[PDB]
Amino acid sequence: RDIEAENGGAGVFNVNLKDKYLLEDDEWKNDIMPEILDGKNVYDFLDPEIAAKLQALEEEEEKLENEGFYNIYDGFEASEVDDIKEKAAWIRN
Amino acid sequence: NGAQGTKFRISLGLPVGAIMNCADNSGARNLYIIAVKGSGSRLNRLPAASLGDMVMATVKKGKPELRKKVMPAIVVRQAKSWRRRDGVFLYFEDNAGVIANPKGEMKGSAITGPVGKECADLWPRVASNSGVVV
Amino acid sequence: MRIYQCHFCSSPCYPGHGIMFVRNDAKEFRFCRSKCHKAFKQRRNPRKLKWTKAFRKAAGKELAVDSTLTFAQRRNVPVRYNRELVATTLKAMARIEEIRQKRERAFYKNRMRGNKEKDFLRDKKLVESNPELLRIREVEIARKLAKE
Amino acid sequence: GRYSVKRYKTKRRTRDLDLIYNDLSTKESVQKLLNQPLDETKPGLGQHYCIHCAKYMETAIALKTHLKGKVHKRRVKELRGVPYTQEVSDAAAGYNLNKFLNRVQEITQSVGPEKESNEALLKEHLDSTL
Amino acid sequence: AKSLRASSHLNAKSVKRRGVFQKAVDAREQRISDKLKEDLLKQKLEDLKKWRDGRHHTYKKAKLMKQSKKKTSFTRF
Amino acid sequence: SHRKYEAPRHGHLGFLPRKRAASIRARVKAFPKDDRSKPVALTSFLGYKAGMTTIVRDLDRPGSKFHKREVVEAVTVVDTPPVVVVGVVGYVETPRGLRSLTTVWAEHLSDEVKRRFYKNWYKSKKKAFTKYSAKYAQDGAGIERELARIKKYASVVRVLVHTQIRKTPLAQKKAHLAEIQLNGGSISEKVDWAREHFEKTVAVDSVFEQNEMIDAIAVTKGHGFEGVTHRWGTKKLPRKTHRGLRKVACIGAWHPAHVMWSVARAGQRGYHSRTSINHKIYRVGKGDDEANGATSFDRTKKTITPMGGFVHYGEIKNDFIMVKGCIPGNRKRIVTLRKSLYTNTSRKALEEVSLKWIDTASKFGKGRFQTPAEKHAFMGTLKKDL
RNA sequence: GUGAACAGCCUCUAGUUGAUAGAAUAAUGUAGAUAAGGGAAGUCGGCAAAAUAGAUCCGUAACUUCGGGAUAAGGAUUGGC
RNA sequence: GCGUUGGAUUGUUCACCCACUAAUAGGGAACGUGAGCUGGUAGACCGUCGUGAGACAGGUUAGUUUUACCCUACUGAUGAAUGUUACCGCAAUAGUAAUUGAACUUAGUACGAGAGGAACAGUUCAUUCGGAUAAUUGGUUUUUGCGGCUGUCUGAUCAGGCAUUGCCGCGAAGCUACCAUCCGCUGGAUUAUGGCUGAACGCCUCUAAGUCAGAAUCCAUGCUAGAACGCGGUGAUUU
RNA sequence: UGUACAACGGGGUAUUGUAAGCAGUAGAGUAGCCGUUACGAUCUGCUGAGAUUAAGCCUUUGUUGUCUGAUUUGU
Ligand SMILES: [Zn+2]
Ligand SMILES: [Zn+2]
Repeated sequence: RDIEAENGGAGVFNVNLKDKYLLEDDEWKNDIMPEILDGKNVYDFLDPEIAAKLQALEEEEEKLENEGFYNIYDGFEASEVDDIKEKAAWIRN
Repeated sequence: NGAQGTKFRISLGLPVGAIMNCADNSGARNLYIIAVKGSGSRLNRLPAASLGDMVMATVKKGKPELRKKVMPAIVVRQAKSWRRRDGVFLYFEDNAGVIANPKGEMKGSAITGPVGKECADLWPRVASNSGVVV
Repeated sequence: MRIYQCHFCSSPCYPGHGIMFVRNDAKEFRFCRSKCHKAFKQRRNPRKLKWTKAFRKAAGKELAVDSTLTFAQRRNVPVRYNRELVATTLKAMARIEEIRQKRERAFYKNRMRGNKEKDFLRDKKLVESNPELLRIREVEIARKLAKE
Repeated sequence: GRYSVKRYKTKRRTRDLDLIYNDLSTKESVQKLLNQPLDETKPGLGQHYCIHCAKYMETAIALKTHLKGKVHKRRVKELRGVPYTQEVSDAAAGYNLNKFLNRVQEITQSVGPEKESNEALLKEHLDSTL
Repeated sequence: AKSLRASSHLNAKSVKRRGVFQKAVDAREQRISDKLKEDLLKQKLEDLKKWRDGRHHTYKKAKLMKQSKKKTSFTRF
Repeated sequence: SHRKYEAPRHGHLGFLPRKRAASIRARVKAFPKDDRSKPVALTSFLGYKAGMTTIVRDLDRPGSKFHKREVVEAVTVVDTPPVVVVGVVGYVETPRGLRSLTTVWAEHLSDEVKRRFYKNWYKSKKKAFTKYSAKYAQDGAGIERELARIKKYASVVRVLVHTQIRKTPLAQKKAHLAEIQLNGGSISEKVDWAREHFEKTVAVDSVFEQNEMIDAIAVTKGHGFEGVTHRWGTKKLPRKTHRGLRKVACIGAWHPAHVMWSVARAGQRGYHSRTSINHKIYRVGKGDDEANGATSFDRTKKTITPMGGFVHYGEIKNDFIMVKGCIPGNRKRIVTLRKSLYTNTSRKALEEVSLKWIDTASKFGKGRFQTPAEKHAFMGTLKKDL
């Protein structure tokens, strides 16, 4: 009430909803949390244990990269195949 | 007066001569009659309002003890396309009605179905009698 | 601010976009546009319409289950706001999107392999079908090369 | 245009198959709606109420002719599978996958055959009384 | 109600203006002048990367003489 | 007789005559009053209107019911590339009005302003300011004499500037020219400022900044010959009335002998010159720095220009001003931004607006994606890719 | 050919392609059509418009000159293979 | 200066009834013969009268005037001639617009036995009106854009034609809605009234000479047009 | 006679809703042949495919072509 009286009256005084909050570090009082990134929302991806699940994800991806995951017909050599292809394209046109 | 807060603007859906639903078990089924409080005065224009707006009404269907009797109360659902000042347009399944005294206090004691966010914020006893907001 | 998903198209519904409908069960149905809204009104089945994501995921198009798709869980129990944790999440999201996009491209490759064999067999049947046009092709090529 | 505008108004809005699924799920829900005490306002005075097609008929024979029809079979063939909730709509987009999959396996294990047996009891009850 | 041109409301506004609003209005002027001067200095830095006696006399005397022959002059008769 | 039922007028008699404006570029009819205590400052700026868009804001408005709550709002975007100074005018006081007694131009000028002076540019020899450039010889006796004339007399000083239409995607090739007043003090210092500023540019950051209430003066979107009902707002007669129903039936019972200037007839609707005041700037964005459309809350690198560009306009490759709401004029026009003519005693002109998000979706339809990367990621790989 | 049908819609034979033309697409009109939510608050007056409409089945009140009322009313359906 | 409503009632209304509202004030420019648009002669029936034809103390019902293309006024739109052409401007004159209610706080204070219960200053939003606008929502579809449906015709498939835009669904762009959004001010002189000094009239007196405040009023700032016979400054001036 | 102008095309954006053609055994059953073949609304796959995309959308290192006709004006 009196801090209001000091700064400015009821309809002018902008209270900081912060300054009451309880944190590990106090120097970060005037920070902001990002809400939206490219398409996603931060609140959905934000867990305390995300770096470990990301480590597991990277382990899995590196296993697949070593595996065969990211990787002519007999009778016709290659130019025969191209000849057949161009003849068929000509026929359709 | 009776309401807590300012005259805020949300689109109009309910002109005079509109029968809307009551789902509480005070006894009524329907609400019709004329009047809207805080309505303007313009030639040829209908009194029509919402925003948890208070209106005069009669029971067209219900118990005879409260038929034939004019009464005030408040819109809680509209079914027109209203805009929230926080993003999206809202609209309900239907119109809904329900009953009170001029101070905003209800004749009934509980509400069925959803009630509008701004209607409950404007009328306290609706928020106490409502179990379902939005 | 939030980014909701259309009840029909499973598409993002940004602020100031779309319409919301509030059923009597106190349940919200928000749509990306009047197309999906009107389909809902007409009581169409989005699992039968080919331009949704539900049809795709149910049919076996672009994949439904993966480790990449578990991170966007909704969270009803919050945390103390560590900005270090925020910064880690910001990089994590970008990395996860690359990984998911690569796996999606791989799924599409797995689906669309076996098409060039079919196309080649089509062309083989056609050319072995229709030789009488190949004579017109031969004579016209010869005429042109003798012309030039 | 006029057909869609004047059929699918929110005034003339019907009862959202999700809820019909949740109603045909359990015993007490189906028995309540089969009992349905005498209401002066309802078309059939309560009784003769189809739950799949959430509709009050006048009489038992009007129920018979409704059940011997493609309008009933449309709904029963629509209501066999899962009901397409927002859970499905967001799991498609990559959002609350595990909730959707738990719901799916829950229906596949528990709720599915529950509702199927309830429907079969409903059908032989109606065919026996009618 | 009290109109826009009501003396009391205008006096209240007059009392408010000299205070919290004119300070905010005057700070912006100093800020924008400080920006205006730098937008000159940067242009200079980029540059350093490399009677009225002619015709007014005749035209005016001719106009005055046309005016004095046609008698179409405002001051002269 | 006494009409039996009072009702307000239909239309405003101050916005008359409802005729076509005499110029596409509306003319500024009043600049703020000068205070000779304060630094030298431009009173106005020029810009080109480029569509509209939508933003979300975090509102610290005490007393309101969105205090500490989020609010979606429309905004207008004006392409405001830097403005070039080319001249000075001095306006002496008289007991008839204000009179211009001399105008001084710069040494070198651009093909744009020369095109403005010309009307068939592709045939001319382009001989516009040759003798003036010659008058800019060794000492510039004439130039200095007229400048000293302006310092001595003339009372108030305006500056002739032009735009850099070359920078916009607009297909016009011809710049606009405008007098913009200098509102600092010391006429000598005004003239010195202009003398030093010839052939040099003034950006919009050097005339405006955030949280400022500005006025837009423009011309409003001609629709053509229109009738009573849509041009004044009258009722419609019920149906199949005689000689039609989209008009005023009559004047009543009583008998005049003339038709008045007050009885709401047909004619031109639009292309009127309008002055709409008190629009709050939300962003002064710059082309040099990408991520204009991004925000402290978003951190999603993108410029304000939506996917597929604006409609009937291109991309914003230049400095821009974002204001809230609806200004007069349509896209691809010339608007003048003036600053407010009076100190505003509303807290609206004090609140430091903070944005959370800007909509960069397509306006060529129902836009669902802010970026083509988002579109790519959602749609997934197509047939054409691989 | 559809269909109960010399109805309405398309076509074969035979006949015609005649009625001052061209360019734009302002208002007001003439002839039509659609419209959120509310649904007769309009107006002297529901004028006009809308809605209903074919065929199969169920079912059908008062009154009655016993012949009717009656397609009373009110309800379930209609494709393709 | 600004506003002064929505409806019920035709066995009728030279009016009344209940509601909303800040309020629901009265009148004129027609009715000082007769003048927008809309309700309130010919045929027929009942009643009174009449020998009768018919009339009426009545009552009921049905029942074709059709400008403006002329002058003026009004609204918008061009335009000759004042060395030519072009650009930037001034502002005489004319018009002018904003309005009302509620809410926080002041304060459960002043005031009051109690019951009850204000206001200035500081703030927020809405009603009526006006002017713009199209980011979003909704509407609109000859984009005849996409798809589908009935009947028929082109031998079937494909691709199409016809059904006075054939019908159904979605439908961008454009237009558009307090059905969407935005915006809408500040100086001087005054009325009533309250006063200062002060005679008339050896007291006294707001007044007689002088003089301070003061109303949504007046005049201006601001907004709109710009005198086509009002004006200025400025650029080029013909192989 | 130029980062000139236009007609085409390319890219992006948006609207619609998965083209023509070919194949399968997925297909209520019916016939023939000693389980198998023919018919078969429809379903599945190549296929968010195919079509349209300025006429008052954005963009363009492409191809092709075009750029001195008429009249009038003096302080
Ligand atoms: Zn959708
Ligand atoms: Zn059913």
